[PDB]
Amino acid sequence: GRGSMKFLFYLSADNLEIARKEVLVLAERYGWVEDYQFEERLLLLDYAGEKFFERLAYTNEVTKIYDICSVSELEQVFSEIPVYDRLCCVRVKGGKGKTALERKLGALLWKRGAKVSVSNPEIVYKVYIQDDKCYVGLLEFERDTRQFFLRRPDRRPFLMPSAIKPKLARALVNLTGVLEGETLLDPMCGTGSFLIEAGLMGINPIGIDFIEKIVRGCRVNLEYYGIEGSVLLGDAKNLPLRDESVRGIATDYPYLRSTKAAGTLDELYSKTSEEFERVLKKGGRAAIVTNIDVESFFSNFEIEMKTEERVHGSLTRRIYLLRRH
Ligand SMILES: Nc1ncnc2c1ncn2[C@@H]1O[C@H](C[C@@H](N)CC[C@H](N)C(=O)O)[C@@H](O)[C@H]1O
Repeated sequence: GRGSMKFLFYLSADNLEIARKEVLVLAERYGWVEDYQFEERLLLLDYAGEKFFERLAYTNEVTKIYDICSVSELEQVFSEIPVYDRLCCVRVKGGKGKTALERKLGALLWKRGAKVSVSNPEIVYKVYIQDDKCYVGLLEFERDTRQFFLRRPDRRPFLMPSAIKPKLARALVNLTGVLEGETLLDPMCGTGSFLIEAGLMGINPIGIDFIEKIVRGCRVNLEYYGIEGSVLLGDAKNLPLRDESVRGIATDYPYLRSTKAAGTLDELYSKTSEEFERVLKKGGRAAIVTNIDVESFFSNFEIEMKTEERVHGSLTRRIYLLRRH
């Protein structure tokens, strides 16, 4: 019969629209989504196929669900939950009494002959408590948040102001749904934030930049991370690429620094819109970052998602996921 398994995704509060979309794009590329449901920081997925979890940037934790029950029904599910000869512990998230209930459910498991220690568990039982509903399962993935810190743009040999941060850079590459061995293009690559995240996930990156010094510097950064890719001198308005040659596009557009510069970027948006549609494979995606509303320039695409990230009172990033019809 049914081959899907229930998985819980505990999402980063940073941006729930990016967080939900990321999971859904990758699940649809790696496997088959039977159903999905979202409630605040929780995303429940009935899914089959290849696990894509280690690529996630806006998901904090992924748990394989055994059962969903009430806060009063936790002792019944823990009496039937499968036991393994490997070291385990219980970890509760949300509500109050976390520490006491972990010790309580851990004791119940210890009575059934389970090896339980908090320090170095091999297996972690997770309890997500929300609206008097308990999501019980086994931890599959926990995002190492330090990874993104250690790759911050200021830690790379080549530095430029306002470079996209690795967590957002990885999530945007992920939103294109590009796979290992496929090509991700950043046509205004700069320091290479997007190319680095793509490269590290085994995607073949290609960057284009119209400043030679920046092309050189981006190449240095890719070399620094041991990434094999191509950084070319060129203009995003006139891509040195064939029609339908790339699976995905992830880019940060230039930002208008002043309202006195309104309209200066019109040809850039119109021409890159045309160029992106041309080079993207059929059903291909472009994850783009702007500081202005540009929906109208991309009317030739499907606008799958549009979100905002208010950084400060002067800058609101518009994040779009565009798909070729
Ligand atoms: N038309 C273009 N073709 C290729 N590279 C470009 C073009 N316009 C800008 N760039 C490059 O894009 C990079 C910066 C952009 N990714 C935008 C970053 C940031 N949002 C900013 O406004 O500065 C720089 O390295 C530029 O050289």
